[PDB]
Amino acid sequence: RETSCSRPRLNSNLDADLYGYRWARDNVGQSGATIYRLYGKPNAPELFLKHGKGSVANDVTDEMVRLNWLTAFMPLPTIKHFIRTPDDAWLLTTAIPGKTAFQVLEEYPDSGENIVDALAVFLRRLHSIPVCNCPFNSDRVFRLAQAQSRMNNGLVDASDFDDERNGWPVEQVWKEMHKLLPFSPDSVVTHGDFSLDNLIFDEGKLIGCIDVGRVGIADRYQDLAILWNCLGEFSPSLQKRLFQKYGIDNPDMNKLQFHLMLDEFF
Ligand SMILES: NC[C@H]1O[C@H](O[C@H]2[C@H](O)[C@@H](O[C@H]3O[C@H](CO)[C@@H](O)[C@H](N)[C@H]3O)[C@H](N)C[C@@H]2N)[C@H](O)[C@@H](O)[C@@H]1O
Ligand SMILES: CC(C)(C)n1[nH+]c(-c2ccc(Cl)cc2)c2c(N)ncnc21
Ligand SMILES: [Cl-]
Ligand code: NA
Repeated sequence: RETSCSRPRLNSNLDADLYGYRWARDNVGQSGATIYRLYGKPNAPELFLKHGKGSVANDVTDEMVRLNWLTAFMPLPTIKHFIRTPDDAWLLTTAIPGKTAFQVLEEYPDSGENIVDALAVFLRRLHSIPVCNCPFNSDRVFRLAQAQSRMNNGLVDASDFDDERNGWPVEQVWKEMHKLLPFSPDSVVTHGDFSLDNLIFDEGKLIGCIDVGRVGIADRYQDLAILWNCLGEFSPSLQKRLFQKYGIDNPDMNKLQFHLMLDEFF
């Protein structure tokens, strides 16, 4: 049953949301989206605008729905507006004020221990979300298939491997990684890119996380591995402290190595 109706309309287009901001172009970002910072507008918060074209549009779309879901549970940027056209995605979010964990670690070297404890506690909060809440699958089976396609499509950044794999052909990382399998299933809600760049401190407090496009159910080491790796630029004591504060007695080196190798593909 269908009735014939009149012509309705929408109330908000992207143009009005952008009035009176200064524009800046930041670096690429997780999956290569163009990133704009919107600032310098009186009585209006700093915003971020992400624009993905083609394949990258899917990544931006993926980030949009995860922002939408996860913000019910954790402090995340707020979606102001999102647009999807056939070859394009635009995602406008409110900025989380402050500096990245990386920035604060460099500016307050003596605060490393407090920074790691905060990071560990925040990660525990994230991991405590019961998986029954989460509609996203990011498990190793799913990620391995993503990794395979990126390799096969010629997309892996072989110049950006960790030092222990510096100069390895992508195919060698792929083969060697498969020797660490299988290992015991573990499932928690994960961030997916839990680096020092993606946690935001303001006035000495960890107040939020960003770049949530890889969020979903996966092994907790997906997040522990990536952060552990980042802390490796700073000190082995901070690396160790992460696991200690988190509450793990004997870091599973197999799972650790696997998730570090897996992230080489992304
Ligand atoms: N390609 C896009 C991705 O590029 C980076 O990810 C890469 C890491 O940076 C690499 O590691 C290097 O940088 C770390 C700090 O990030 C250092 O601790 C480490 N010792 C360094 O070797 C790691 N080998 C691969 C991983 N794909 C971004 O983080 C990620 O968001 C983005 O999507
Ligand atoms: C990339 C994106 C849009 C997720 N992004 N990036 C940043 C960011 C903040 C500080 C620095 Cl120094 C660099 C980036 C950021 C933010 N604060 N709030 C929300 N999204 C942010
Ligand atoms: Cl793009
Ligand atoms: Na929230």
